[PDB]
Formats: sequence, structure tokens, C-alpha cells
Amino acid sequence: GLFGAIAGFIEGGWTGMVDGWYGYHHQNEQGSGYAADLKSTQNAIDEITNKVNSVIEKMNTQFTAVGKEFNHLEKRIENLNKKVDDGFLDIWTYNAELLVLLENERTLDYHDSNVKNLYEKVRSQLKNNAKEIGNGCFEFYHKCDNTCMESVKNGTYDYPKYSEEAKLNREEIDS
Amino acid sequence: GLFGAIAGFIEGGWTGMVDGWYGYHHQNEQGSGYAADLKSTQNAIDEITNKVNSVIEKMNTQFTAVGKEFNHLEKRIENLNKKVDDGFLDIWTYNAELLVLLENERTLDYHDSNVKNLYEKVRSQLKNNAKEIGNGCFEFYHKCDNTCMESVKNGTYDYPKYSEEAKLNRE
Amino acid sequence: GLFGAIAGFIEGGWTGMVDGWYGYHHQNEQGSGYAADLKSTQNAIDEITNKVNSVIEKMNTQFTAVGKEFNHLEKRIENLNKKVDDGFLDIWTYNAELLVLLENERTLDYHDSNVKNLYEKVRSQLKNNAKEIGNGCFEFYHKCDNTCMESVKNGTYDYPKYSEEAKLNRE
Amino acid sequence: DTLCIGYHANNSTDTVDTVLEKNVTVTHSVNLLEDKHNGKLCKLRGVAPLHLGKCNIAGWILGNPECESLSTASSWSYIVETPSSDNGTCYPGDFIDYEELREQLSSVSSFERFEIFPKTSSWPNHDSNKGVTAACPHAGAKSFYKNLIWLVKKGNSYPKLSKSYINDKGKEVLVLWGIHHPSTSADQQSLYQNADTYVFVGSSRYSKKFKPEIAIRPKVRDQEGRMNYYWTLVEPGDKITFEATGNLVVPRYAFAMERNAGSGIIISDTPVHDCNTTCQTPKGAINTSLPFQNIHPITIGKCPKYVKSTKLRLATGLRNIPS
Amino acid sequence: DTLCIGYHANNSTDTVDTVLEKNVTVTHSVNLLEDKHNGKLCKLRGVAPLHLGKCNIAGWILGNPECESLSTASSWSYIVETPSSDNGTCYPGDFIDYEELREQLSSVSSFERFEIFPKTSSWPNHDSNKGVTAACPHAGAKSFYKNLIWLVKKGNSYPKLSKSYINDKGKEVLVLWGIHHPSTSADQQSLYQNADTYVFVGSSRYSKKFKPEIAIRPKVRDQEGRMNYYWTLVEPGDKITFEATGNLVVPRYAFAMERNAGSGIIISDTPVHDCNTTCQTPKGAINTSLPFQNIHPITIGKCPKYVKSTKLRLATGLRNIPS
Amino acid sequence: DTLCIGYHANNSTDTVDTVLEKNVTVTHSVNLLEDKHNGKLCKLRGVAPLHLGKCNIAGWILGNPECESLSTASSWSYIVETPSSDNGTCYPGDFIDYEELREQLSSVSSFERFEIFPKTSSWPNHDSNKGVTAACPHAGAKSFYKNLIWLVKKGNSYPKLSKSYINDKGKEVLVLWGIHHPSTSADQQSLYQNADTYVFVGSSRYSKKFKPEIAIRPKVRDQEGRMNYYWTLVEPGDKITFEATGNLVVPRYAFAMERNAGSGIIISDTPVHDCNTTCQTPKGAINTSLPFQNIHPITIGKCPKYVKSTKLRLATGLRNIPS
Ligand SMILES: *[C@@H]1O[C@H](CO)[C@@H](O[C@@H]2O[C@H](CO)[C@@H](O[C@@H]3O[C@H](CO)[C@@H](O)[C@H](O)[C@@H]3O)[C@H](O)[C@H]2NC(C)=O)[C@H](O)[C@H]1NC(C)=O
Ligand SMILES: *[C@@H]1O[C@H](CO)[C@@H](O[C@@H]2O[C@H](CO)[C@@H](O)[C@H](O)[C@H]2NC(C)=O)[C@H](O)[C@H]1NC(C)=O
Ligand SMILES: *[C@@H]1O[C@H](CO)[C@@H](O[C@@H]2O[C@H](CO)[C@@H](O)[C@H](O)[C@H]2NC(C)=O)[C@H](O)[C@H]1NC(C)=O
Ligand SMILES: *[C@@H]1O[C@H](CO)[C@@H](O)[C@H](O)[C@H]1NC(C)=O
Repeated sequence: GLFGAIAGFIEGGWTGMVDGWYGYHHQNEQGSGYAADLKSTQNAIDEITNKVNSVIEKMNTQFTAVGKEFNHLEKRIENLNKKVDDGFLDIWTYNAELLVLLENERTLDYHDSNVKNLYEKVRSQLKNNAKEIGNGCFEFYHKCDNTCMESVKNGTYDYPKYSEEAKLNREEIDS
Repeated sequence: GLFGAIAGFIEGGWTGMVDGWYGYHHQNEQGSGYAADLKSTQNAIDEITNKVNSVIEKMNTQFTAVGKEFNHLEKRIENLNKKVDDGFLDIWTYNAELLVLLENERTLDYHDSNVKNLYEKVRSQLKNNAKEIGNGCFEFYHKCDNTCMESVKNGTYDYPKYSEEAKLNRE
Repeated sequence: GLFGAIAGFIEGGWTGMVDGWYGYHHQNEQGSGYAADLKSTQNAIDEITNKVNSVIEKMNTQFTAVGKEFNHLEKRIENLNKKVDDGFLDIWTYNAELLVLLENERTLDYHDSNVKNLYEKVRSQLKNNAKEIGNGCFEFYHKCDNTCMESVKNGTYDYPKYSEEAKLNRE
Repeated sequence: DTLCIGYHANNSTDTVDTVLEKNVTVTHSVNLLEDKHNGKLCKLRGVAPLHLGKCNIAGWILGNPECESLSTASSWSYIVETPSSDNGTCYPGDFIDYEELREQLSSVSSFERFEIFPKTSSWPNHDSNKGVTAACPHAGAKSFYKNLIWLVKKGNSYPKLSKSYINDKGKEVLVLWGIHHPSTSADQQSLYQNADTYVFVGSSRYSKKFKPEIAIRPKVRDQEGRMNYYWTLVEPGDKITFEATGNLVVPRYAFAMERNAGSGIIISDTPVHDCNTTCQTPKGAINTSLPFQNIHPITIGKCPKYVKSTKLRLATGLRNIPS
Repeated sequence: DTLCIGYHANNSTDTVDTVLEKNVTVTHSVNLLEDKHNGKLCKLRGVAPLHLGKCNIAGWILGNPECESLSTASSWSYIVETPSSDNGTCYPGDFIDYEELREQLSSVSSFERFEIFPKTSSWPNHDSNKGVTAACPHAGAKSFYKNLIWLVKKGNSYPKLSKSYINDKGKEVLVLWGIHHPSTSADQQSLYQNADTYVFVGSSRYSKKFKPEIAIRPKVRDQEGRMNYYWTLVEPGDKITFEATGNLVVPRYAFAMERNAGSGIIISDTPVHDCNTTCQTPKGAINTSLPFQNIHPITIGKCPKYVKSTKLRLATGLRNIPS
Repeated sequence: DTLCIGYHANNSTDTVDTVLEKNVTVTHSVNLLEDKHNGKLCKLRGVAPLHLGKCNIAGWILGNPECESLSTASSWSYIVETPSSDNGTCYPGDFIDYEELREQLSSVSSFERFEIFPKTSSWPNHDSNKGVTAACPHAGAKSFYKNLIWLVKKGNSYPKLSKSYINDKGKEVLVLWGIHHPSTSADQQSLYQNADTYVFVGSSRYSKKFKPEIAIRPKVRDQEGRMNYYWTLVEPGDKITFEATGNLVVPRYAFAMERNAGSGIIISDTPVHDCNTTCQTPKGAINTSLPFQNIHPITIGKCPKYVKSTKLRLATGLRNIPS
């Protein structure tokens, strides 16, 4: 959609990452596996709960009877009251329905940016040190152990540390 | 706009691209012209047509007479009837007015989004085999024929086919 | 939040930039400081003012009395009148309250998108010429004086002029 | 070799307003506001309205000499009455619960006039022939309401009348009657002899004793006296009884009906046509195709919501940048 | 070595509708539409409804002999009638400002039935034992309402009646009374002797002189006579006087009560249960955690807004692409 | 050498609420909810309200001894009545269609008091000097309403009265009158002599015979009798006719007036000033601009919509992140 990540450059979901909305998959000499990005997942639960409450919280409403009884010689007031009942009904049905359609689009668009910003955040860290292979993947031009992998996921990737190894591998691949 | 494409890096629109909302201007050794991106255009059409149908179709409304007749000794009820009509008139007018304003802005952004997305999709395919020259333009380091050109459009572009050929021209 | 620039890659705001909403900060050889980007700040102000006038000016409304008076044997019409009053209150409160929430989120995203677009524009003009050092900053590989600096902001930055000057600065 | 990814522009001149800016030319956009109507009054739910001509509901329902008459079974979706409809209560007086009757008659599923108390056999002791007035003229002569008989004394005699009717129909019957209030005690004798009269009307749900109010009111349509108009809906099993010593303006024609799910009355000079609609406005009919309408606030049918806006066009295409 | 950024997919089958696509599968979602009701009429804010069984408001309040009356409750959040609730005014006539009274009585916070004019001491010169009718049968015998006394002549004598009640109750007192409208001159004589009678009733706010309208009405519950029902609320220190020379169905029981803000009457076959609710529907109580409901448009309570929606699913998670 | 990109941060402490985050400190913001008022009762439509002081509409229209009138405008935008306004109908009885008259007198574009029936000329056969009461005192002396004359017998005779007014003013004339209901036969005889009496009021639009109800009602301001209050608007060129044999409390003063658009009655203690406003609240006036308001539900004018929100703020600036 809107940010190009979800169902865009990152084709599909992961039934393997069960600990969060957004995260990572890795491969190294030690092993593979999925992990959720805590910082983004949490903030997003926090914000989505806020949005969910807001739609519900702001309602409040009065103590109302709704029903009114009118006699055989009070059809005009009885119809006036149905007009009030029907008019509010049309207001509430239309708004509820439009609010939900517009906000469901805005929610998915939000999950798209979260996944897009996550890709970009890493791309900014690794720079020259990894190859962007598409599908939201990076192929490290250097040896990236569970520790190194964790540094990236935690947003503390040390680019000058792996630079030399990555420059020689890249320069050999590009050769 | 919001995504930087429409009236941003892609300065203006093409009157020569009648076939769709979004697309390409191919320019190579064997003729030139405009072509619409079928997927992105059709997808957009469908989604927009849904957006339209949601706004119109969620309305419905039931049978009502609205009109009410009162005698000279029923002015307060006459006035209660007026307060109801004007109340609903104040609600619908402001809501419809705001729904059109707010929603026109979300639509133009959506178009800006499909243009920005398409731009990056092509960039991601070509990586370094083509130069970005602004106006949303890619200048090929290699010889992209009509079938090569008709691979970048449908997203089947072959980077290894031209990799080293482009590597040489770059220097 | 949305475009990952404001409180994203550009961690914080500049109190030192009284000039306008979005701008720059130069650090060369002849004095360092901030200056707003007019050809975006004015646009933002104009657009945001328009958004405000729309929320405000779309209201209008007619002259009404609201209050109704009813005898002791008119409780059902008294109560019907209260239903209209409470129904409109609940409608307007919920609407006003939600539009305020929804729209505040839209305005802030717009600011994020504007900063993202301003950063992207500069990165595009510069290219190889300056290094991306995170937090919206570009470290020039070449020498850029107070006039050269003004140009990058103006949307007029010649890449060839400093091409080799910056090429022989990558080690 | 070059490949530029770009967007569309065309000859389109459609301008929309967005939260962020007014008057933006778009490549494509749709209107959401119904601004046009047919300028005709149409059928609703495939049923034609009842047009009252030079009459109003009062004139119509009582038998006003200037009014049409529907001696046959009918049905209407709504009632059309022209702003210049003068022909109502020709003899002056109050039509009790008039706007209530108007609403109940607004739309009828089945409506049928029948001679409840036939003129020739119902009153062998009172004058059914006399009971014509200058107030209700017809083709330049003293006349009266078609659906009512102004019963009067039979040669210096007005015996007590007792007349009852059992609703043999299997639907409600609307009954109308009048109470004449003469101007003088001379008028009360001249018409009813009796002088100290009452009128009693009862059903299972209705009961009222009427007493003439004798006085000189200001002269309306050459009349110093008044006539009050009353009606009731007799249920199927039910019986309606009339008792009087004078002053009763007896029913002649009554109406069996099935009251249709509440509708309305349009007061318009717009001509009625053989068109069909889902939405009717006094000005003419509208398409319920679009969610909003700026035609008229008073509508009958399943209608778009009334709106003060002059334009509500939603952008569908993109910004039009010709270049 | 690879690092892949991705997003969560799951076992979720739930769908939401967006402005751009209808059936989008989401990983997580919240329903905003209360579609369920408990099928019971509950206590509204810890206060139980006044369930009238086979009786209606008129029946219960007049003390129709078929209605309990000696088992109410000092308070009620709302009243319940059943659609079949027939027992009301057993003697035919109009119950004046009836819906207004129902409205006033829909909710109460203090309610005490007390003998305003006790039977054995109030009427020493009038008969208070006869004045039972075939119109009101109960347990095989001619009966009458419990809350009223149909006073009739004390064997050939109906002297003038004049009796008042102050109000030492520190709240309004609901006083109901009836006006008997006999069928004939013979029925007037047999009940009251005095031919030309009147009833007068007055307080500081109320004043009406009633005159019986003797006339044969169509037989309803063996009656050609009628009885009109009247009520007034007598303020905390006001007096109500009862003056009559015949035709007074005198108040026997009245009600000290505090009217509670504003409730309603649910006409329903829904059984009453010992449950609490914030929102009551004629067909079951509803939770108020959600902003909307599609159960019933006519609710009593602090209620979600009724919508004609079948689904209002708000996405929380993302698009579920398990591919 | 470096060139950066960045955004504004300031001294601002103001927070907004977004859909995703509750307390957001923003650089700039605008308020959409009006919470300020002037505490004054202002000129709507360039016209000052009609402040009634200690009097209510009943007392002011009828010439209640504590109300003075006339010099109290010919045009008003709305009526100000205070919550403690006791001075109304000093003689007890019912004011028919009182709230209806209140709505109709709410805004007037022309108002002129005129003696419909000059005290001097109008009544040569009835007493116009006796018609004062302990119920309506002025400066500690039996008085009455200025706009009404309480006609009484002239030396043991109340001949039949007959008086008419033909509306020669260019507008509607509001005529008010009263029916006196004595407590006893003696009181009736001492005031009118006649005993079996009536009151008849006729117009083209209006007709009603009144029959006095002689009874001891509970004492309201030492009065065991009652005085019902009636009014009617006589269209230009129309005749209003009064006829009586007693119990008529004639009009003396009538009002030629022009009913204005759609205003109301503000019941408030808040002071009236020389301020010009477009929106009025019982609490004070709002100088609009904004679409929303939390001051009062009940308002008169081109007003903002009443919302229960205590804070409605639109962020215009961005998230303030100073550091
Ligand atoms: C309390 O509730 C019931 C239910 O409505 C009332 O009973 C019904 O009353 C009608 C009207 O009098 C009865 O009709 C009669 O039917 C008989 C057959 O026995 C017929 O031969 C008679 O000529 C007459 O038309 C009906 O049978 C009866 N229905 C039921 C369900 O009981 C009852 O009268 C009420 N009592 C009071 C005191 O309100
Ligand atoms: C009847 O209705 C609801 C049922 O949950 C109760 O409402 C809550 O009341 C408490 C304190 O009484 C508040 O602090 C809550 O915030 C309320 N929530 C809702 C959703 O209404 C109410 O208390 C109930 N009455 C009884 C007697 O249990
Ligand atoms: C005007 O209103 C005042 C309001 O109090 C009335 O005065 C009260 O009424 C009775 C009879 O006068 C007294 O016993 C009270 O103590 C009064 N209070 C005061 C302050 O006088 C008065 O009755 C009214 N006058 C008219 C003509 O309506
Ligand atoms: C019908 O209307 C015209 C116009 O007011 C009038 O001249 C005529 O006398 C009316 N006749 C009846 C019987 O209503």
C-alpha cells in the first residue's frame, strides 16, 4: 500500500514470528530464527490500543428513554419522533461505517510505515556493509554472528568495525 | 505532495500518456513513446472505484415524509420540527463538506504514493546499471532494447545480463 | 512518527531556528547557524491555515432559539425535545472529538513528510559530493562556502563543478 | 537510453477543494451532490399522488361543491394540494383535529366512499332536501357539502333522531359530521323548531354530546352562524350512533380505508406526471443515486440528505499538471 | 549471513473492510458493534422494572380487580407491559391524559399506596358497597376497581357530596377519580336518584366541573354508559376537593410518589430477571463497552448508538499474508 | 563541512491529543472550542431584549399591578424573564395556551398597546369602577390588571353585553380577556345578579362560549374562585365580538404587533447590557468565530454547536522536541 513495504517490497508475512507485529529473520554459522523488534512492536500496540480506546471512549452518551407513546390523535408528533429516531439512525450508521473504512485503511497504512521505517533504519546502519537483496533482506558482505545480528536488531551496528572485511568481500564480488 | 513524487521530483504530468494514470516514457535506439503501468493503474482504478462506492453506498436512508403541518396554536411544535430539520442540515452539510475536503487530500496523496512506489520499484531493479537524472528519469549505462525496456515495465529486469556491460560504460 | 524523519532519523528539533518551521543548519568556513526553508515553510503555513479555516468556516449555521417551554401535561413533548438536544450533543461531541484526534495525527504526519521531502531533495542534488552522516546531516567531501551553501538550499546545486574535487576525497 | 516513470495530465477542467488547498484541477473527479430535479410530481412506490385541484383536504373530504369526488376505490402515495387551493369549509367554522386528519389521509393503502346513511330512506321524519346555503354555492345556486346532509325540521316538527351504523366492512371507516351553531334563536327555530337542542355521537372509542352555541359571529362568507366539523375512524367490529334534537349535519358518505405507513402533503404548483421516483420534493422529483442533495429540505421517499452546499465533488484522479 | 526484515502473519480468519478493499484479512481486529443481548429485562442501575403482568398502566393504577395492586414496590427504573396486557379500564370510557400519566409513572423513587378516602369512614350518607358492575367481573362476582369507589345513592338518597384531602405526605399525591356517564334517565335514577347532577373537583392547580352526558353508547363490556378517568398530582401541601350530587367514581386509594428524572415503558414478552444493566432493550439487556449496537433502536439507559450495521470491524493488526 | 536538515522547536507548553498518542506537546496550535462568554445579556439582531424583572409573561401581558409596561419598548429581539419572577396572574386561574403565547410574544418587530375598548366610552350599562381585588394589590389597595376590566352589575342589573372591535391597525391585534368563575351562588349574584350566565367571544378564526363553574376551590391568594385567561390574534380587517350576561373580564388594552422570525425566552439572573452580540446564552453572550462551544446547550442566535468537550485543540505546528 501507501508505504510500499507490506505486500510491496516485502511480499509476505511470517507465521514464524509469533512474538510481535514486526521483526527480523536471520541466518549465520550458528543458526536461523525469527525475532520481533520490541521497540516498534510495543509502540505500535500502545498507539493502536490508544486509537481503539479513542473510537470507543469519546462516545459517553446520556441516560435516554428513546420510546415515547402517542395516542390515535397524535400521529404528527408520533411521526416527528420517528423522524428524530430515523435521522440519528442515518447519521450514526453512515458515520460509523465511514469512520471504520477510513480508519482501517489508515491502520494498515500505519503498519506499512512501521515496516518501511524498520527497513530504512537498518539500511542506514549497514550502509556499504550489506547488499540489499530485496524482500526486505540484507546479505552481509562480512561475517555477522548472533552478537553482530543482535546489534543491528537493537540499532547499535558498528559500521567501522566490519568495514575492512566488507570492503574486500564487496570488492571481490564486484570483481 | 505528501510522498514527494507528484509535483516534487516528477515536476509535471504527461498529456501524451492517455492509456493510464501512471506509467513510463521509453526512449531507446528503436523508437520512443509513453505506456501505462497496467498493474499499478488498474489496481488504483479498482481501489478508487471502491472509495467512491463506499461514500455513496453506505448512505441508504429509509422512507420519511419530513414535512409536518401545524395549526396557529402549535408554534412550539412547529419550531421543534424546524430545530430537528436544521440540526440534521447543520450535521450533514458540515460532515459532507469535511468528508469531501479531508478525502480529496487522501486521494491525491494515494496517487503520489503509487508514483513514488513505482519509482523505487524500478530503482530497486536497476540498482547501478542506470543513472538517476531527476524528473523521475533513469539513463541506461547499457543498451536497453524494446524487450529489455518491456522487462523494467513488467518487473522482470535482468541485472546480470547487463551488469559488467554497465560497469564498463560507468568509467 | 509516520515518515520516520521527525523524532525518527532527525532525533530532535532546533530551538535555534526561530526563522520558520523547516530549515537547515550550515557549518562551513565562514560562520555557522540556522536558516529556514521559505519555499516549503510558506507552503506549509498556507496549507495548514487552509486546513484550519476549513474546519472553522465549514460550520456557518442559522439563527435558532433551541430552548422550548412546556406545561406540566406536556412531558412527552418535553422529553422528545430533550432527545433532540441530547442526540445532537452526542453527535457533535463525538464528531468534534474524533476529527480533532484524527486531524491532529494528520497535521503532524504532514510536518514529518515535509521534513522527509526536504532532506530527500538535498540528498538528490548532492549525491556522491557529500556523505550522509545520519540525523539529517550531510558531510561535504568538497569545500562549500556561504554562497555554495545558499545554492543547495535554493534548489540550484551543480554536481559536476565539485565532482572531481569531491571524487579525490573518498579514501 | 532513457526510461522515465511518470503520471497523467489531460484536458480536464474539474476543480475540487482539499483540506490543504482550494480549487485544485484534477484529471478525474465525481460529484456527490444531487443538484438537479425533473420539475414534475411523480409516483412514489409505483403509486400516483392524490391531487386536490382547487381544493384542500377539508374541502375534499367533506363534499365541497367545487371538489372532484372519488366515488370509487383508490390509493395514493402522498397528497398534492396547490398553494392557491381556496375550496375548503364553505360554511364557516372549525374542523376539529384538522391537521391530524390531513396526516392520516396523507397516504392511503385503500380508500372507498360508500353511502353510510342513504339520503332517500334514512330520514323519513326530517328534511334532507333543504339544507343548502349561499355560503356553499354551485353553478350559481344554494348548495352544500356532498358527503353531508344538513337535516332540517319537517313542517314545524323535528323529532329526536336516532341513527346507528355497524361497520360491516373489514377495514376502518372514516365518518364525518357537522354541528351547526345558528346565529339567532329565530334561526334555531326556523331550522330546527326545538330551541334547546343537543347532538350525541358515540362508537366503542368515541362519545361526545354537542350543544349548539347560539350567537352572532362576525359575518364570514355571508354567515353570522358557525359549523364545526368532526370525524372519527370506526373500527371493523364497531357501530357508530347519532342522536339529535336538532343542529346535526348528518353523514351521507363515509370512507372505508387502510391507513398506509405514514406519508405527507406537498403544497405545489408543479404539475403531476406519469413519472416514478424514490424521492419527491415540492419542486419536482430527484434521483436517490447520490448521498447528498441541495434541492429541497422537505422530501417524501428514500432520499439523499438535504445539504446547504452548492458543490460536493470528490477527487478520483490526480492533480492536473499540463506542463 | 542474512538479515531479513519482515512482518507477522497468523491463524486469523477475521476480516475488516477498508476504503480501498472489502475483504482484507487481518492478523488482529476489534468489533465495535454490540450485536448481542442477554434476552432478559434487567434491573436498570440496581433498580428492578415494575413488571405489570396481564395488566396495563390503566389497569394497575385504577386497581382493575384482575390486577395484584397490594404488591408493587416503592421504586422502579422503568415499567414493563406485555403485548397482550388487556386488563385496564373495564368500565368503558376515556382515560384523560393517559400517555402523560404513563410517562410520569415510567420511573419512580418513592411510591406508597394509601387510602385517601377510606371506605368504612369517608361516606356515611352514600352507599359504598354497591357500585360493582358486570363490566368488571372478578372471581365470578360483579366487581369494580380497588383504587376507586363507585358511590351510589343510600337507598333513595344521594345528598350533596363534599369531601377534601390535604396532603401531610411530603411528596406529590397522584389522585385518580372517575365520572360516570349513564346510558339512560332510568340508569341515572337507579344509581343516584337526582336527575340533573354535576361533579366538581379542584385543587390549587386543578379545576373542572363535570356534567354527565346521559346517552346510549354502543354496548362495550355490557355497557351503553361510559366512565371517564381523571388524574392530578396534588403538591406536597395542597388540598383536593371532591364535590358531587351524582356520577362520582370517588378516589379510594391514592399514591404518594417522587417522579424519577425520565424512563420508559417496555411492551414485551421478555422475561424479567435478577440482573443489572446500564442499557435495556425491549428484547434483552446490553453491555455498554461498545459505542454502537444493532439490537434495537428503542432503548432505555446510558446506551450505545443504534446503527443499521451488521458489522463494524476495526483492524488492530495488519494484513494477514500467510502466502 | 556540513549542511543539515531539521525542524523548529520552541517555548510552547501546549498539548494536543492525536489518534495514536494522548499528550502531545506541539510548537503551534489553534483552539476549536469556545469556552469564554461576556456574562452580559446582549442585543441580538441590533435590538435589546425585553427584560421583565420581577414579572413573568402572564403578569406583564395582563396588566399585573407590579408590571407597569408600555415604556418597555415597541420592538425586542428576545424576552428576559428572571428565575424568581413571581408576579403573573395574581387572581388564580388557568392561562390557556400560555406557553404558546410565550413563544409568540418572544420576538416582536412592532408592538403597540392601545385601548381596544376605552374604559370611558365602551360600557354604558355595566360598572367599570368596581372590578378590583385583594388578590391583585397595588400600594396596599384592592386593584386589578391594567389591560383588563372586570365588569360587574350596574345597581342590580347586568344587561346582556355585546361589544365588537374591527381591526383597523395594519397588523395583528392581540386581544386578552377572562372568564370569572365565582366560588358561590351568592358571590355570582353579588357580582353579576344573573346566576345562569354565559360569555361568548367571536372572530372569523375564533368562536367559544364559556359557561361559569361556580364552586369552592382551595384558597389561592384568598380566592375560592378562579379566573381563566384567554387570548387570540385578530388578523387585520377582522372583527372580534364579545357578548355576555356576566363573568366577562373584558379587554381594555389590546396589542397591535409584528411577530418576528424565531427567538425565545431566556430565563436568567444574568444582567442585560449595551453589548451587541450574534449568539446569546442564559449565562452570557459568546463572540463566536469558532465552530464549537461548552458554555450552554440552550442558546439564541447564529451559534457554535454545543459539545461536551472541555478541550478541542488543532495542532498546526509540529511535535515540539527542544532537548
Ligand atoms: C381481563 O382480561 C381478559 C382478556 O382480554 C378479558 O376477557 C375477555 O373479555 C372479552 C370481552 O368481554 C370476552 O368476550 C366474550 O366472549 C364470550 C365467550 O365466553 C361471549 O359469549 C361474550 O358474548 C363476549 O363477547 C372474552 O371471552 C374474554 N377473553 C379472555 C382471554 O379472557 C377480561 O374480561 C378482563 N377482565 C377485566 C376485569 O378487565
Ligand atoms: C449496573 O450497571 C453497570 C454494570 O457493570 C455498573 O456500572 C459501573 O459502575 C461502577 C461503580 O458502580 C463504575 O466505577 C464503572 O466505571 C461503571 N461501568 C459501566 C460500564 O457502566 C453499575 O455499578 C451497576 N449497578 C449495580 C447495582 O451493580
Ligand atoms: C408580586 O409578587 C410578590 C412576591 O413575593 C407577592 O408578594 C408575596 O405574596 C403574598 C401576598 O402579597 C405575601 O403574603 C408574601 O409575603 C409576599 N412577599 C412580598 C415580598 O411582598 C405579591 O403577592 C405579588 N403582587 C401581585 C400584584 O401579583
Ligand atoms: C371556491 O373558491 C373560490 C376562490 O376563493 C370562491 O370565489 C368560491 O366562492 C369558493 N366556493 C366554495 C363552495 O368553496
